[PDB]
Amino acid sequence: GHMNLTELKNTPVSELITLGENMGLENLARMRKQDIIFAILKQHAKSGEDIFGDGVLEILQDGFGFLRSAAGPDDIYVSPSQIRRFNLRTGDTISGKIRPPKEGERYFALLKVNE
Ligand SMILES: [Cu+2]
Repeated sequence: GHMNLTELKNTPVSELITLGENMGLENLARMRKQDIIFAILKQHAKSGEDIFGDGVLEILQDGFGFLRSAAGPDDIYVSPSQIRRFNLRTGDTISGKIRPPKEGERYFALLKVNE
């Protein structure tokens, strides 16, 4: 539980490269900051550990939502069933356990609200 995507984005890149290289992640030094972060989370998620995220909900016309930073690629996807089961509304500030995209998916996704 100490890795939170919002906190990682606010961490200086030199500390991110150190963490990543310590995890055995090879040459993060050519990557953009956002990509180093993703790389770390994906690798860390393979151990079964919880990882967290947070943002401001916006519900789109199809019924799913994103948690926005209060830039797209790190917006967190929120399914229709989660919005309706937990009564989440546009503009709520949400925190929860997230998961990396699996194959076919493009965005990190909310796993559990309210953690
Ligand atoms: Cu942790």
